[PDB]
Amino acid sequence: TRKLCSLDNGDCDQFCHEEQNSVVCSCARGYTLADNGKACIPTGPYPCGKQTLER
Amino acid sequence: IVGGQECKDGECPWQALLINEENEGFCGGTILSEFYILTAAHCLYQAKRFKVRVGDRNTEQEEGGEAVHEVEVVIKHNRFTKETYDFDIAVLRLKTPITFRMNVAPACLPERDWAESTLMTQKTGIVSGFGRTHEKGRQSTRLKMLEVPYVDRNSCKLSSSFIITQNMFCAGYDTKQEDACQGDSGGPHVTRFKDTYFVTGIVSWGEGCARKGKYGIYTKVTAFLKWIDRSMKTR
Ligand SMILES: Cc1nc2ccccc2n1Cc1ccc2c(c1)nc(CNc1ccc(C(=N)N)cc1)n2C
Ligand SMILES: [Ca+2]
Repeated sequence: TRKLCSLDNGDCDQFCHEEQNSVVCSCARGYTLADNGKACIPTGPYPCGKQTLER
Repeated sequence: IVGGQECKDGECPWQALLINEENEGFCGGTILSEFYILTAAHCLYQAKRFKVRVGDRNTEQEEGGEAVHEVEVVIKHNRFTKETYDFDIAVLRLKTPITFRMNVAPACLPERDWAESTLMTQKTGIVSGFGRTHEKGRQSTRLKMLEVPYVDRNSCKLSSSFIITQNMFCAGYDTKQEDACQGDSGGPHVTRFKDTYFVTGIVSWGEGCARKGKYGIYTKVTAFLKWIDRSMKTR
């Protein structure tokens, strides 16, 4: 058995949307879903939601 | 912002400012993209015409990085009425694309489901602006921020003398003297999830500022997501 975006957002860096039994993650426009189907890689130099500081 | 902290270098990159003819920042906004700024519909009244300043962190000194943009089109919500303050939302399109740089970056828009849950579920949100610092006081010259806890709808309604519609939500303190204020209207209420920030609401109104027993109320962006997309594709 496997299900629940409640466990811990389904290990998604951002959007989590359970389908059937899997977690199925998504990324905000400007991010690309990592090959692990969980992480969200920033595409541009200044992705949304990120603090543009001396990071 | 009444009794809040100061926004440091690159801490509040999505903050935009609505300056009138005399360059007076009468309201705030949230940077959505190169062209779109999200704001409160009622703010479109305190000026016959205005501009949007971005990268501004201190209204006084011009430390560069500040950039003014002209509004091309103003998409206001057709259901907004001062008699109810419901549907207090409006999207602004600028003639020139906003250049992203230190202290200038958009905020991420979430999805209705996973916002209503996960985001609204969080216990606190971030709000900011160049508005009054004490109610019956000066309007801040430095961009201030403040962590405002999420207030449940029922207590919210019970505290507000006016009807809290489903397109609204309370956030603030009951006793602690911290809360957004006049001049912060249209400003962003973002919510952090892990390391990214998603726009959850915009400063709409409230009864006084940091008023004991009252909370600051915001526009529930969640309810307007599709409208935002509509307006970004232009409609
Ligand atoms: C006069 C009235 N008729 C209403 C009908 C429905 C809901 C509220 C109503 N009000 C009170 C009201 C309505 C709108 C208001 C307001 C006070 N005060 C502001 C100015 N901005 C503002 C923003 C944040 C805060 C705060 N969180 N303390 C306080 C004030 N706006 C933009
Ligand atoms: Ca400045």
